[PDB]
Amino acid sequence: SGAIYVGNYRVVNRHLATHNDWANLVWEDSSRDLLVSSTTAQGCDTIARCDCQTGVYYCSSRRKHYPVSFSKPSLIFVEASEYYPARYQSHLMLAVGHSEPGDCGGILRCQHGVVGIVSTGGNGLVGFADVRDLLWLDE
Ligand SMILES: NC(=O)[C@H]1CCCN(C(=O)[C@@H]2CCSc3ccccc32)C1
Ligand SMILES: [Zn+2]
Repeated sequence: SGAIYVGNYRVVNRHLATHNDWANLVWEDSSRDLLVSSTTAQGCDTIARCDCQTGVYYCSSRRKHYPVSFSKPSLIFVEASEYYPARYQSHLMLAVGHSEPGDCGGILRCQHGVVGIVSTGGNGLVGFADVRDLLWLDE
């Protein structure tokens, strides 16, 4: 679990969105596993606007942060789960690292701010849904 709070927005994994996220929906994309809802309170997270390929992510199943090198956002084939059929997930970045069910929503950050959130795992890999292209989060 986990979300990004920026301005009057909350960014969560679409498969973990609550009834309240859907009732205050701003934007959602099943192909990215992202959903953004509006909030009454002001958020203070900073979103990176960069092309970093190194950063640090939070892994809740280890209560630890890990440094990682990650691939550029791309279309990656993801196996069927209870939330989605087998499909290509877009804007996904992979790194070698630990991630298991319950780790989605962990923030990946570089020196410029928030890069994305954990969205996939297994096999000694961890996948992050990129949010750096969502320039509207800052306006
Ligand atoms: N973005 C998606 O399509 C997600 C939806 C939830 C299920 N997905 C996983 O990757 C899960 C949880 C993250 S960790 C993990 C480790 C081993 C096997 C599977 C998983 C795919
Ligand atoms: Zn950066």
